[PDB]
Amino acid sequence: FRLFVTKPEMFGAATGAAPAHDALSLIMLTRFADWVNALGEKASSVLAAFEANSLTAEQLADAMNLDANLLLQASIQAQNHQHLPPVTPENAFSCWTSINTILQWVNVAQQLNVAPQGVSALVGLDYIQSMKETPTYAQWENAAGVLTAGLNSQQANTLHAFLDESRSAALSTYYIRQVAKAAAAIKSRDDLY
Amino acid sequence: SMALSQQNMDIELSTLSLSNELLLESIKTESKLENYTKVMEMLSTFRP
Amino acid sequence: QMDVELFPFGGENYRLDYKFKNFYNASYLSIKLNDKRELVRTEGAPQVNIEYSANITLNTADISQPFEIGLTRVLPSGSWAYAAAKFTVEEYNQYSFLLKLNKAIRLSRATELSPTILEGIVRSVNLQLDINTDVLGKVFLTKYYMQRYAIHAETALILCNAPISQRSYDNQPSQFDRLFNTPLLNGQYFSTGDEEIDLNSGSTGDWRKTILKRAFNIDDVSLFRLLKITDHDNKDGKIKNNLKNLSNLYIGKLLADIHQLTIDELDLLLIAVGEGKTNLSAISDKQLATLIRKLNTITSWLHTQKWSVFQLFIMTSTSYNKTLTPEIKNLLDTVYHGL
Repeated sequence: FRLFVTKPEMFGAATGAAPAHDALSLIMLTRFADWVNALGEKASSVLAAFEANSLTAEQLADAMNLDANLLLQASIQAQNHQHLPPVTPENAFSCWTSINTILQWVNVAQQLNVAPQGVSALVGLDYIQSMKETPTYAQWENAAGVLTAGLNSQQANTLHAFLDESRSAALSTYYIRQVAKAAAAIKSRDDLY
Repeated sequence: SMALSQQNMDIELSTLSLSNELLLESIKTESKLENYTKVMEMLSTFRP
Repeated sequence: QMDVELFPFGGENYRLDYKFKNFYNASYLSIKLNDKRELVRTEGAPQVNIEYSANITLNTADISQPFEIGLTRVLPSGSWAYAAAKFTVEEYNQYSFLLKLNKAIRLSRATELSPTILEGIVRSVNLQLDINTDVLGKVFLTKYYMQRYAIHAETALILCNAPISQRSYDNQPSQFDRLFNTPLLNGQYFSTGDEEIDLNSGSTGDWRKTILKRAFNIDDVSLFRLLKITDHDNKDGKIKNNLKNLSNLYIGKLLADIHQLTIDELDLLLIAVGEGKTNLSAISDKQLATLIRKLNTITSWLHTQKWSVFQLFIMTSTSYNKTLTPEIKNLLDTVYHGL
């Protein structure tokens, strides 16, 4: 709370700006205090390295009981994507907004049971962002496999049951329009059966 | 062409997967495509 | 895709029966031995579910090793369907066969292991199919690991440092195929070749890396961590596609699973044990069994203490954080003014 008064930029405020007791600033102080309390007994070592500019991905992952390569890859994908405010290697673990941004790459990756670059492959399939370079069918096929590999055995059975029902609506309608001979007057899917 | 084997009599599989297999064979033969994944490529693009 | 059959009827005379399940309009068929000696060339497109026969010759240089008979249906285009089977032949006189059959029946009846499981134990110990004292030691550990960790025989084979079996039996697919090929990822079959798989943490690799993640139920980051447990000497994150490296990765994942650990909790625990620099790639049978007892002793101990591996690693780690905290700064100010 000394650091938030004296150095508000380290908590995401603008440069040389007086701090706010705004409701958007009260919610980040609570999310900062929940973040410190989750660190547990290693919270003093993180905050002392956060008050200096010495906090690294390997150090914060030790306190979070995460893999060090997880926060390294989450920091890499945060710096490569267009965040507002941006995540620079200078402030990747110096600003709280950049730390909060990098951890959202972790939480989305843990939710989907993928790596952070699997999430990066997923946000690269954005439609209007890739109107410049259109993703091929292979890039969708690779991104589908990465997400499929993170499923357990019950969700995989729910997956392939839904895909077969989805393909059958497609393959029947394609067969009737394009493949079926005209001598068989096949109009509907009941006529195809 | 189907083999009258003990496995074709015993083991159970989805009726829908056997129906999707039959549609994919005919579409591969009609469109003259290599495998099933090229069939899924053209259905990703096919508008009419 | 295929059913390949090999029948001896003399010295170096073999009948090769084969049958295709899937149709390809092929220009010709080419059966080759170890992709080096073309056994049979047939100039038509072979029909499905027709059992075609062929008489081939196999000299003792090929009989001596596990050899591979590959069947190639070449399309009118450059494309070509391919499938292969790996044959292991061995010969006995009638006395030594019945004596080895005696050992197999007496052991499988006493242990309730399958004969396919027992062959996996014997081939893991020595090259010849001989049951000795070192075989029976792995038979004990196989039965012990099923009781202790509630796993199957073929899973306990992996913990007794045997490779993943590519042999299907009892109308089940093989341990290889249930791990890697159920279902086929995008209609692609995963085989053990020599192809490299880049297991780096930010790789976004091929479909073969996706096969490893679906098999082992881990992401890219835990798969790279599983690699360094397997081998600490990998400078790059690249391994070849052979069965030895796939088994060594599956040893490390099983050690995490049977103790209810993640890969990250496994690496901290192997450091905490003292096995932090011993890699599972080149490990003995005795050292692997010793490493499992060390993991079994400590994991069971952590449940009675009601501790985490994370709590254990704090008390055990020799790597210390070099960051001046207010707690240490109070220690420095008190000892300064006190002394």
